[PDB]
Amino acid sequence: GSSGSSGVIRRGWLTINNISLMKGGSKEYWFVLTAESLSWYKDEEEKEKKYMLPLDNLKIRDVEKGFMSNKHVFAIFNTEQRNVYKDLRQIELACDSQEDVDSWKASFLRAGV
Repeated sequence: GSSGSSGVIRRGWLTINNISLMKGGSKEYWFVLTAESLSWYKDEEEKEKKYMLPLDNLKIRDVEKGFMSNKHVFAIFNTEQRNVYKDLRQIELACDSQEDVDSWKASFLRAGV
C-alpha cells in the first residue's frame, strides 16, 4: 500500500474503561494518534476502521475518581459540548503505567490539543 508519506505520533493497545460491554467485548482496541486524527482499529493492522475522531474538538482532563483512582486513566471530552462516543460523553482510556499516559498526553499537544 503505502510505505512513506507517514509520520505517526502515537499508537498502541489501550482499554476503554467505559465501553459497551453488553454489546460485544474486546474493550481493548488499537488506537493510532496521527497528526491528522485519532482512530482506533480492531488491531495494529488498520484494516477495518471502527471510527475516526479528530483532535480539534477534543480535550483532556482529570478523570472522575470520586473517592480514589484505581489506575492511570484519562477522560476525553469534546469541547463542542457533544458526545465523544456513540452515547458516552467522555471515553475513559486506561493505560498500563504512567509512562504511557505521560507520552500519550504530550503526543496530543503536538497534534493540537
